[PDB]
Amino acid sequence: WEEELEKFIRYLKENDLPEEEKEKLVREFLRKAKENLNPEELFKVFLRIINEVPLPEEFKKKLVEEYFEWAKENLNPEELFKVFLRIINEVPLPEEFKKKLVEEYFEWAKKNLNLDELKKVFEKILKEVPIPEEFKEELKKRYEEYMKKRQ
Repeated sequence: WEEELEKFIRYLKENDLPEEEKEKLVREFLRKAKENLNPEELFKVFLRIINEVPLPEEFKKKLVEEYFEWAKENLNPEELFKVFLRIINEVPLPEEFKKKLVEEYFEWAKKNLNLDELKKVFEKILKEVPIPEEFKEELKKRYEEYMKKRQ
């Protein structure tokens, strides 16, 4: 549906629309593609909207939380981790909010992965997710406290 979104991005851009009406239309499109697209195609559209459409920054944060919430509801562990990495790397987000996504996904991994999958996923986060080393130490300590509770 790349032609459907191309006509949609041109549709919103070609009119001086108020923020609220532009927000409901971005939501309604990301929800129509949420019910019609697979998560890979849905993310390709998701990047073009945040990038191109002039939205408030807090609304960019909101779209990331809404799409990541659905991503925690209709995605297998592998494709959710791929979507999570591309949000961190390709979506322009503040660092504190990126930390919030890492902790948000870290809680999802606790609820949906065994100890080996959580172990492999955790190592890929410390190696590929751009987070401060002080935050990496805090995550490594939270991970230790969680592993001690297993025993």
